[PDB]
Amino acid sequence: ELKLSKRLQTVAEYIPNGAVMADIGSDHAYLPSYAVLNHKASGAIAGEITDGPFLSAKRQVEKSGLNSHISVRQGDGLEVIKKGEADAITIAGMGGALIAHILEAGKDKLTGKERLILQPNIHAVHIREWLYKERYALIDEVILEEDGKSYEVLVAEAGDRDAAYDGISLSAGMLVGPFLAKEKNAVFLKKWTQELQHTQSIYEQISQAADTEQNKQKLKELADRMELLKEVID
Ligand code: NI
Repeated sequence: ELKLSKRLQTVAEYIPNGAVMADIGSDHAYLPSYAVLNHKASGAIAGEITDGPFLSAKRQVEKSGLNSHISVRQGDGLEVIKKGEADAITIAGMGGALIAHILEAGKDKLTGKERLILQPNIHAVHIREWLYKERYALIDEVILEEDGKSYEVLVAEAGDRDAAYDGISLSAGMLVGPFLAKEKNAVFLKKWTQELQHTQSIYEQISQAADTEQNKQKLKELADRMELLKEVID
């Protein structure tokens, strides 16, 4: 039927069976269509913010004759869902900052029991910080690459926020991923090894620059980051 990318395929696998899912900023409503068609989800909501992506999602769902189980809605983030409407929420193809913003702006729509499957393009840390604060528990993480690009997928549900971080510092865990850190797969090492190298270059770059209170502060943070990364790729 519909084919999904490795990235969204990964996301779909965490959808609880018979779950009603809400895909925020749904890409053509493919993921939700795919989930409902494969009976992974019982029903779904596909949220779009702009007119274009909205009409096109509505048309695909209509074209696919999935209007009966899929509701394409227009709105900002979780603005499209009603409290206790969905059992799983997927937010992918966005930056960690946005995802965290979406979650925070619409946490009124959350009961807390909904399973969150978040796929940040970058700065997954913003999501972990938000999750820890709203006490959620990370139940799993995956990091893979597709078409020469690495992508992370975070899965969370109500639970004990510290559990997943047992054995690792919140500081590091939140940045690289507690589960990811334990796994230490090729994609993970490559991503963070490069990040560290990039951090060192800025450190040495700022090092040669002026000796100002500002640059020394900027260096302190780079150092903290470097040591942090060093501890995760040992
Ligand atoms: Ni960020």
